[PDB]
Amino acid sequence: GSHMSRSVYGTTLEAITKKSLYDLSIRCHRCQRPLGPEEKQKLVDEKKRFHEIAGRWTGQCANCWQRTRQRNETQV
Ligand SMILES: [Zn+2]
Repeated sequence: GSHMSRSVYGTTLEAITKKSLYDLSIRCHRCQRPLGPEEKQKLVDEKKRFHEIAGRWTGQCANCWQRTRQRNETQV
């Protein structure tokens, strides 16, 4: 609803958003597509924050991000 750009942790989502990471449809802010399981996990895994705008959550999907790591071999 009337919310603003806020970045919080997964454990904070569990309480505020009141649904677990796995269920909660968070989009990649670069793709506008939802995050898969590991992609949601990567943010909590690598200790990133999820970004809310107007009560809509967004993050970054590993689809782009995993491959954004240069020290990942040319296979995937
Ligand atoms: Zn993406």
